[PDB]
Amino acid sequence: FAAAXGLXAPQXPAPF
Repeated sequence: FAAAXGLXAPQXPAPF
């Protein structure tokens, strides 16, 4: 899960 969180996180802006 740690890896999952870390790799996803920088893409949270993609619709904003």
